[PDB]
Amino acid sequence: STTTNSNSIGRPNLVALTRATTKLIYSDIVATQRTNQPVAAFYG
Amino acid sequence: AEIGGDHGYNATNIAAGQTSGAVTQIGPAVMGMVRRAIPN
Repeated sequence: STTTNSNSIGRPNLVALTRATTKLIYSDIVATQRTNQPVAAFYG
Repeated sequence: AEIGGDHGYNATNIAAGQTSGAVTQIGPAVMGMVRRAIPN
C-alpha cells in the first residue's frame, strides 16, 4: 500500500519565474537625443 | 534692421553667450588650452 503519504519530494518544479518591474513609457513622450557634452542648450 | 548685438565685455556674459541683440550665442567657441610647463 504505497501511496503519496510515503513517497517524498526532493525539490519542486519551479515551472515559471517572473519579475515585478514596470513598463516604461518615455520614449514616446520625450523628444530625446544623446548629448556629447556636460551641458546642453537648445535654440528657439 | 536686424542688429546682432554685442556682449557686455564682461567675462561672465561672454562665457555665457549673452548678447544685446538679435542673436544669443552657443558660447565663446574654442581657441585652445594652456597647460603649465613641467620643470627639468
